[PDB]
Amino acid sequence: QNITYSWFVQGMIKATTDAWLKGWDERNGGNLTLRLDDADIAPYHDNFHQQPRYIPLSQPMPLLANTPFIVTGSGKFFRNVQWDPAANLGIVKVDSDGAGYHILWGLTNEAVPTSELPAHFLSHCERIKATNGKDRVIMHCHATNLIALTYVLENDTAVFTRQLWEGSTECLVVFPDGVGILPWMVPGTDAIGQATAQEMQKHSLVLWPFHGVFGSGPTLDETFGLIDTAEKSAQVLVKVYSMGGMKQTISREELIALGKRFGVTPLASALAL
Amino acid sequence: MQNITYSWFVQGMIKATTDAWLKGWDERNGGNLTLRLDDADIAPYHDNFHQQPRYIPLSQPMPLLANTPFIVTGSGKFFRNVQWDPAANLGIVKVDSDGAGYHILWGLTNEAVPTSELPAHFLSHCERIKATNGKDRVIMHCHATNLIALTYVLENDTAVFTRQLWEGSTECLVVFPDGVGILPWMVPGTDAIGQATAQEMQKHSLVLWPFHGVFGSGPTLDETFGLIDTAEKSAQVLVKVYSMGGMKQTISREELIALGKRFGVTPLASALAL
Amino acid sequence: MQNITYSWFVQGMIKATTDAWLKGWDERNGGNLTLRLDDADIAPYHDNFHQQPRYIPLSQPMPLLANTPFIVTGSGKFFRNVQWDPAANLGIVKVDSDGAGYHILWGLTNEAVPTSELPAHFLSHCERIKATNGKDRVIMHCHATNLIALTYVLENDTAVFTRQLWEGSTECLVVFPDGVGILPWMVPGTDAIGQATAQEMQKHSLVLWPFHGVFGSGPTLDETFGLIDTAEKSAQVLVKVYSMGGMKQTISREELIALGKRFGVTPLASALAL
Amino acid sequence: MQNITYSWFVQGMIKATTDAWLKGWDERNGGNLTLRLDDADIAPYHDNFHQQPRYIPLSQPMPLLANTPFIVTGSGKFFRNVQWDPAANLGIVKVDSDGAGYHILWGLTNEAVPTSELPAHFLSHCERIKATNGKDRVIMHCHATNLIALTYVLENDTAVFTRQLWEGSTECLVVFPDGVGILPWMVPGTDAIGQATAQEMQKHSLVLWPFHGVFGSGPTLDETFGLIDTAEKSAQVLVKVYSMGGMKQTISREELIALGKRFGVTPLASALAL
Amino acid sequence: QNITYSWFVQGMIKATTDAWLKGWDERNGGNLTLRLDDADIAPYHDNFHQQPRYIPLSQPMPLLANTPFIVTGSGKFFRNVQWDPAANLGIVKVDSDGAGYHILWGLTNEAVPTSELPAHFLSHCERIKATNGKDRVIMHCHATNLIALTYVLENDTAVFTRQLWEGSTECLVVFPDGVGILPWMVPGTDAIGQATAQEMQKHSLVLWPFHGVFGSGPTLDETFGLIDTAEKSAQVLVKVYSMGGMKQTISREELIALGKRFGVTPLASALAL
Amino acid sequence: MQNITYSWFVQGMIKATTDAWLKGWDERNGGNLTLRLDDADIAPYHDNFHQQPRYIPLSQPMPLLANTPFIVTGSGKFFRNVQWDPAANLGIVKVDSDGAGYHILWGLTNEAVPTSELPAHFLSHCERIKATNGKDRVIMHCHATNLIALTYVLENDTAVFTRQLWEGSTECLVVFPDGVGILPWMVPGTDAIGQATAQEMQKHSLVLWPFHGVFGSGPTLDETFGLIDTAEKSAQVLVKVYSMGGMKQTISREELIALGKRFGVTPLASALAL
Amino acid sequence: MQNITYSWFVQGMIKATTDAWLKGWDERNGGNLTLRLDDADIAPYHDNFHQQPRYIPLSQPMPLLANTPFIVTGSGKFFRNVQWDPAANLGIVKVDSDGAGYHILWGLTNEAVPTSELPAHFLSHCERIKATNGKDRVIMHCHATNLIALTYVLENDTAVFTRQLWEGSTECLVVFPDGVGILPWMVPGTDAIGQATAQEMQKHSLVLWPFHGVFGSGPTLDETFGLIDTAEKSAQVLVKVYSMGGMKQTISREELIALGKRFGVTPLASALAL
Ligand SMILES: [Zn+2]
Ligand SMILES: [Zn+2]
Ligand SMILES: [Zn+2]
Ligand SMILES: [Zn+2]
Ligand SMILES: [Zn+2]
Ligand SMILES: [Zn+2]
Ligand SMILES: [Zn+2]
Repeated sequence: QNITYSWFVQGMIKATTDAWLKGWDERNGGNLTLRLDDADIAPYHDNFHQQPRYIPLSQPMPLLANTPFIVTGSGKFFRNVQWDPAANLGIVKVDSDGAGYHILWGLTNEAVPTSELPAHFLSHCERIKATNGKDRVIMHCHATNLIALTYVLENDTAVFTRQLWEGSTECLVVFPDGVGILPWMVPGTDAIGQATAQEMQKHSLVLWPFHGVFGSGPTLDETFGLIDTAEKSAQVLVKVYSMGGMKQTISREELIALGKRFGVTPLASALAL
Repeated sequence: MQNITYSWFVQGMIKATTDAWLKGWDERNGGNLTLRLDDADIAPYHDNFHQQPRYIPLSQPMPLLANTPFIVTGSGKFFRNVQWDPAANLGIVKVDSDGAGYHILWGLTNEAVPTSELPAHFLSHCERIKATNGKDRVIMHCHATNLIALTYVLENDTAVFTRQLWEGSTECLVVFPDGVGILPWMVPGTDAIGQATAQEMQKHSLVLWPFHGVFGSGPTLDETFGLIDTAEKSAQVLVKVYSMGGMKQTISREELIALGKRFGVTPLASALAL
Repeated sequence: MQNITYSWFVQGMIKATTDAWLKGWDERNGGNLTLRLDDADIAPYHDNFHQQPRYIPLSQPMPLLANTPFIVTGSGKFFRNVQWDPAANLGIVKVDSDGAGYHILWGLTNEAVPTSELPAHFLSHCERIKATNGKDRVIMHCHATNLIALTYVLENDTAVFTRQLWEGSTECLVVFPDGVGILPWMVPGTDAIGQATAQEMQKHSLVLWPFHGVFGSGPTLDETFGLIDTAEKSAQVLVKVYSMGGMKQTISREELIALGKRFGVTPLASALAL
Repeated sequence: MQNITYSWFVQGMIKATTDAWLKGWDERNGGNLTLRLDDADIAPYHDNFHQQPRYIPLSQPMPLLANTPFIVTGSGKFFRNVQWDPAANLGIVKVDSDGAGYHILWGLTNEAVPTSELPAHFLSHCERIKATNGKDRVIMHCHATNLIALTYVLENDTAVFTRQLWEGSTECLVVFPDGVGILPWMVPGTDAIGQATAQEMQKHSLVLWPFHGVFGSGPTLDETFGLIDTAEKSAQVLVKVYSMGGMKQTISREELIALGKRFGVTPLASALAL
Repeated sequence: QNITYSWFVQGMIKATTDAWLKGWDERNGGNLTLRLDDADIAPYHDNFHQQPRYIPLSQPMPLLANTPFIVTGSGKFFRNVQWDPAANLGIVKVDSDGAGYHILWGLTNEAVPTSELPAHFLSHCERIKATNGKDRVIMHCHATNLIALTYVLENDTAVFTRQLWEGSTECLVVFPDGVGILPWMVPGTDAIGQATAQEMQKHSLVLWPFHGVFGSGPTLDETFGLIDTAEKSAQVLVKVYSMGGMKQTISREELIALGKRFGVTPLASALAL
Repeated sequence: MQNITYSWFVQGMIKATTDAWLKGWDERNGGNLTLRLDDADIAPYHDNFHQQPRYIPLSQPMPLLANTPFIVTGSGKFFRNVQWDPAANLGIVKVDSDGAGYHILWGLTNEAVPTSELPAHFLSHCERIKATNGKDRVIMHCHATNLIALTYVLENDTAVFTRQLWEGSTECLVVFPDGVGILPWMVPGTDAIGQATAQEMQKHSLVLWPFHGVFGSGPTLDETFGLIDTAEKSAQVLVKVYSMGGMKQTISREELIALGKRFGVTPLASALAL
Repeated sequence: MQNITYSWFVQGMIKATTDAWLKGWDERNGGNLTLRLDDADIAPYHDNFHQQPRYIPLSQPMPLLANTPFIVTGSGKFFRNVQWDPAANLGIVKVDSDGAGYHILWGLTNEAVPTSELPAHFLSHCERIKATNGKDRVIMHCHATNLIALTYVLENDTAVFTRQLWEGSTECLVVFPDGVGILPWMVPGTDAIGQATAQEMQKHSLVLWPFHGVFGSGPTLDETFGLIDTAEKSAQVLVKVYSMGGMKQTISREELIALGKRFGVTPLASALAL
């Protein structure tokens, strides 16, 4: 027994580690939280801290009551997770009345969860309701090209979504619900956590202008691939725009044709363009 | 008997897909790869085959591939995961006696099935077999980043595109004198794109799917990979060049022709005409 | 006793220099890194030390650093080889009682010496110790690709450059609110450049050397690395943005202020006027 | 005695070709590398050579090479595979007593041969031996992505190209003061290009092949590699800069001259006129 | 990438760790070696040491040429493997002519492979030939009861084997080839490595009087279970003998009946009893 | 919908098997466990069922269990591995409309099948159902160490054995007044032992297999586990006692009878007679 | 700075005491453990120390241990709780300049004190430092179950007991060739027992206290723990063997000699006569 080999800890190491390599998380940039089941961490009750530190939650979140999550630490470097999981990751369990959580394991050296926790938890609640409990991952990282594009594209859900679909055939099917865009906002605040969550209701992908992206999915790999796909399209777009813009592209009709062949319903406002 | 995951072809598949992921050509479940094998290759591993092989109707009869085994990437599988769990992302399939379908002999575990571009692959294999008299054995599809970008700026035309790519790196003309075919954008994973791609495979070993990716054929894994990598390298150069305002000079026609002669290769005419 | 190569500082030096290399910031013998340690750190490895530590006189006295040990990268050594042979590219040195020089206690084998820049480093370590009440312990120089590029494109003025870098990534303002100092181009390795850099270190933890690279200071290897990585990340974003025709929108002057407040950090005033 | 695979030179060849691969400079069979050894190096492994070393008549004799052994990359070999199988992609060859040919003492298995360029290499080694009093021992060719791109945008003229590259990174002037030679595009593999490259090697340690790649000479593997990496790093910076609208500022003429003086190196003068 | 999460390193941590808990490996007692394929360690060539230490092999073993193994270290405590794999485990590769091996990874702090390496490698060769390459694991541990029994039972392959089969119905089928017994022998010597190997030819389980047991199997879990089964029978026997011996037991006829039902051919000398 | 591995019964199975491994009652693939479920239990998880459920002929018709689902341990599976990979060591099976066989709805992945003691389990379930009017739902087999040892020293006789076990711990009489049945040694995994065990299940909820293990039935996982654990605890006491030379005193008949009356339970007569 | 609870010594103390508990060697407040550290070890945690370290006079002066720091288990503390709250059951103490006492620098909270046996410990640390030229740094006392049992059965004579323990596990002779000392039963906690134990420590690294427990010395926590664990393992084997009627065969007197030779270790002479 050594929780560090559990599926979820290994999963967190792989996600963060890959994100590092993709160059989406310099310094302490980015954060990741995964909703677990008591059953996942039950085998390790003796691997936890016997003196659980408690931390009041920024605001009541009863829907996540008695729920455990494994999270990245605040000020922690994705690049270091793999070398010292316990020091950069932590397993937390929200009390019986969503008022706060206890740090069951990790987040050693008086470390604490990521500063975007409010944003994460709020998005989780909304994604739970929207996906009937399916989605279990919330991921934030500074996808280089997605970031760049927010300085050139009109920050509008529909047009941005439309550009991203055109940037890679695959995109319309991976995220038919398009991607939401918020106006720039001071980070780590509850004000921004709610805005993000508000958007998670309609999209599984949210962009933070001049900052990064937020993604939700059922598993680590599905979420990672979600972002990687959007970011891949963005990387293509950046090149294309650098070469002077599109000569031709995927047509509206074609996108609709694509949506049909895969039994998926594309965001309407994006198809209008 | 050595487990089949230590076979040369399984390791080959892990290597190609993994290198492709590293190159950044296969995000999410993007890209797929299929390799035609012989009975002798998988014959030693009968003992690793599933005991109730799954059978899957084939899109259309392909008698030319009857009783032919292939190792293939799975549907919705991530190239990035092939190394960790081969059996879960790769599968060895065998086309029945009348090219009507195939059995999944090994892998593609947990209800997984072959790639959704299978029709396109098998179709292209048949042509590449007829076109290379059995020499070709690999069909590879991946989202080569620059090649993709270029399809939004260059005239989607075989000749033009082929020409630019030759200019983008001296060896391109020798690695792919047959030039590269370009199809109009097409809803993917269908037979429609399968047929079209195959039609093009008759004339070229390299085919581009606008706003999507590239398709490559070759005798071996490394050759096929190198084929794409060369086209994609040229594309990477071109992208930079176009971003800097375009070519000030380049390889001339006389030179491309001089290049073709020295390596005893016959360059696609329409491409040289430009 | 656990060999010194497993110490947290030798491992830290390998990780920093290696990551820097993987990032493309240290071609050939480009870049160097020095970390100030404490006796309690190397004391445990008296067994791995050189029986007869080579001593090298410091051109100019560094008494304020008397008795202080540092682990440093060597001269002409390739960051890419640090991991290959730590002792051969790294060395632990200890400044004597009156800062007249230092003894090479460990590593720096086969007659190797610290970076020819130990002076600029030591000079900066001083100003940084003063500026942070002993907090900063690392001085890092590397050829951050994009930061370098931007120096050919942006006004080499601490304020303007600083504001661009803050706009290029929300986090920047909070990680380096005192902005980044920019020196005019200068012949590398000269006392002139060591003095200029140190002058800037009194004010900024990040200094740029036009058409050359960046200089960073921090309390720990990861902090200093992350400092540079953040500035370089913002630079990478900016380079793309400028390549696409410039910013359509960005972080407002106001908003940066709102940001500085939210993280109770005070932003370099000039970068917020212009 | 220890297997030759763990030799300093075999390991060096793996690391150079592998790093080159990882840099994206050697797609397919692009690039090649040769290193001149001393008998003393290979001596310890006399028992690792083939009992009946295959001899191979050299195109034209080269008495200055007579008896000198080299470890070289193979023909049609993929740099990316050196890692997995050195013996199959590398070979140690020894030139006879009158430099009329050589014997493949080790490696180059499965009937593989040296790069179909040993002659361009060997010819250049000769000039470099005379130009450096026997110091340079390596000739490296690779498809440096950005250097290649720049040849489609800059005037393919030694002086101007050399000047752009010096401006692209402060240490360039110091690392290659003799500048870089630029040949007009030419059919690779011919002897004309072998000749032309060699004539350029007398003046420069760095030569560019428009729309193809670069050629480098140096004393050690890491040096030669760092030579190219530095030129290529400068090119990478330049490509970004040009993509953002050209230089606002840069290193001045006086400054380069100042830089040269300080490092006791004499900058190629034509590159300072213009 | 971090070899410590590979299947085999995790496997070595689990085997040693379980052995610890079973109480079969105090101090540095016990050792474990697993034969790998280049393909298993190929993904990690950059996780290895760039300055491979070499160690002449006690004697020529060409059959294991170019073969990599992950092994426990000499003087290492099974109980510590899980907490510091690299320091207690090492991946070694035997040269092209079975003369020695290079320490590719782990065995940090100038540590080296287990002192029973000769015994292991020799047994491996014999198990390779006897199982047509199947078996890949050689495990040595101080199984408490198996050890005790060697002070009370006649140290004879047949009688010992027969007692162990009677001690648990399951035994005859798990190890029909019975278990070999060597006379006591000075340990860590080549003299004892050959004797063990000589026995591995006929049995997959070998006992070292007043010392421990040696087991071979195709996988970590199959080998571990092999020993655990023998040791379980031994634990039953010890209790039974402590209560005065067997009143009744499994008959010869019954053992033969058992051998038939499972399509296995029981060691003849053991069935004679 | 919550994955089926988080269902109460799957977690229950992980808990029982894991606790059993810890208790040292299930080495190698020793032991097996089966739990009868209702349609409502697995009804919510239809979406986790395999899409081509495997069907397996049943040893003999068991109409009494028609359309009845069970979660079971796999054949040759190690209790110790259930926690790590439930689906690979556990399986949910459903007996078809005429008790002729079952479908593996979920789990028992990778060609795995139910335990080899299945016949015995189902047979015992049918009797325990008839004997407890549907109350019992669990059948558990494990190699309880002491119980096993005792079968080599005590007269293999229901009454005697039952008596000793009651004396071995006061609560035994109340936990299992029906006493424990003992079968003669029998080749395992057959129907022969399946039938015999079932015959005994009619009279007892606890059955011993000389030189092998124990079989237990109960309404729930915990109760069934506690049943065995109590018998095995008594056995553990007895073993110690016998090792110390036997009982000096013990619970008298009058006392056992007094015990039975207080807890309104009727003790197996033959056992009290002794 | 990384909190001191993560230091290698605090973690070591948790692991030792905890394993000891899991083994059943430390019921209630049974057992204690002390480890001699060096300044370089705790120096880094001056931040976690008590601002006003409690000082406690040592009954008798321990000048030879002046200025020496030790991490120790507390008085009345339960080994089972060490992990639960290190600071509450462990403490780091430092002996003053003239060994007149020590200051409790860290831990030992809520008015807790070192084990009432710090004296016996300190006394033994001295003799062991003398005996091993500063090598031994750990003194461990625990109630090893089987070792305790054997003291009621074997002759309490260093030689006889030592020989039994060597016979009980091949490794024993090499791990403790100087044998184990046996004292007559003695009231615990008395200076008499501290002096007797120390007397024995001069000769053996392992000492037994009839009807009580064992005392061990070693260079590291793992070495000392493994020392005891080995002796206790041999004891466990012996207990079983004696319970089955005694040895039928064993390691011959001769063979033990052959063993001592093979590991170039010299076995306690008396244990080999008898
Ligand atoms: Zn962020
Ligand atoms: Zn595709
Ligand atoms: Zn520099
Ligand atoms: Zn070339
Ligand atoms: Zn042993
Ligand atoms: Zn059984
Ligand atoms: Zn005590």
